[PDB]
Amino acid sequence: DRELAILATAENLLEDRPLADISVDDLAKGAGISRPTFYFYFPSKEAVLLTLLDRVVNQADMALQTLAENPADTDRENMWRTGINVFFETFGSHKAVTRAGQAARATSVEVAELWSTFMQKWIAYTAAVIDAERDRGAAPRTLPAHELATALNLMNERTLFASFAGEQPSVPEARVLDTLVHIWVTSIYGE
Amino acid sequence: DRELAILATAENLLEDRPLADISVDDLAKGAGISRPTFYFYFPSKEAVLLTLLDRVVNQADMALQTLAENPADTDRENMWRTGINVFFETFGSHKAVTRAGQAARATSVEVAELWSTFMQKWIAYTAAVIDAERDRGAAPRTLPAHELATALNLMNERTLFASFAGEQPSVPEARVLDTLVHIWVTSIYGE
Ligand SMILES: CC(C)Cc1nc(-c2ccc(C(=O)NCCC(F)(F)F)cc2)cs1
Ligand SMILES: CC(C)Cc1nc(-c2ccc(C(=O)NCCC(F)(F)F)cc2)cs1
Repeated sequence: DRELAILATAENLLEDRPLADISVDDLAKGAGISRPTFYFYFPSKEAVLLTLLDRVVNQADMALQTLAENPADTDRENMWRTGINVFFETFGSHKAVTRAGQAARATSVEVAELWSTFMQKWIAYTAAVIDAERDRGAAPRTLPAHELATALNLMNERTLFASFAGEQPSVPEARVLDTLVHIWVTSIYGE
Repeated sequence: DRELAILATAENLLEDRPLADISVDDLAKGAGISRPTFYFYFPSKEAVLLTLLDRVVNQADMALQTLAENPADTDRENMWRTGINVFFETFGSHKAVTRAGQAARATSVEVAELWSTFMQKWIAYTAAVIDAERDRGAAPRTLPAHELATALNLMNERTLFASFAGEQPSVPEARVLDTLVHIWVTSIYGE
């Protein structure tokens, strides 16, 4: 309620500057409440970013769970594309939260642990699907599936987020999905 | 001389704690000089880390230039392995400088610009070799070479450095070279 207003204010302000330049007073004003009233909702501006990141991470996670439960009727290249696309659209639709949440991994144990927990979950699901593809005879038994899954997930983390931030260097945002799908499909199905 | 002693002290202290916990006084003592004498060599402890990172980055760069000028007589999988191995051995032999240098990208424009300049150089060289492989008919014309090169370089950055830091998640350090070579070779030569 007022919680949603604080979160919306923070996501808005993060589009024009870093969390280090946003004061508890800034978040209070945008939500139509006082500073002490802010502390009834959150202990710190750091907790507000942790909550925004938690919401975006869980949105991606539930979108991937939806795809897992509702297999698309398409070839294996388009199957992998739908999965990568969850992360491209979810994080790419919340660039300021993505940028600030990644930066906070350096200074917040809670943000680092959240990121680590979900990356472990997404890697495990990737490996399980590679294993299923090997079990059905579509993919060759090359690298250990979990190691391959880990490197492909870390590739997507660095490459998506560099593209969203317009880093130099980066893959243009309009090319990054096709780029990652190519590398996933060749490395999963290639002898 | 005393410069080399300051650099060695800093690389030593970075193995047990972050630069934020190392004082100009710490570096001065280990080099056998006073604090004001330290400032004759470097303006800041941040400049000392910038110099250590510059040395390691240039070591990798010159090792890659050496391989480029002295082609190994081996198959294309071993050719790509020798190149990735430059980064695995160079950065993997200087883990504390790697970890601290990557962390400083967030707060030092000079460190960010150094990292960006060399990543651009290594990506450009990767693309030129993929192009040569396509020109000779060994690799298929799939993705734009520069986009493929960028994603493979960013994969190696995130995956090598997570492995060196023992992040969760990470590829074990003893598996990371084979993991990356597989992904490079399948994505470069795969239809
Ligand atoms: C859904 C099925 C049909 C296809 C599948 N897709 C995935 C999948 C998992 C993780 C990521 C990813 O991009 N990780 C990195 C996330 C990031 F936020 F770090 F980028 C991409 C794809 C697993 S099984
Ligand atoms: C030498 C020939 C025979 C094979 C070749 N190898 C490369 C090559 C370039 C960059 C990286 C890399 O790992 N970048 C990322 C660097 C990092 F420090 F970020 F990890 C790996 C391989 C280019 S042509």
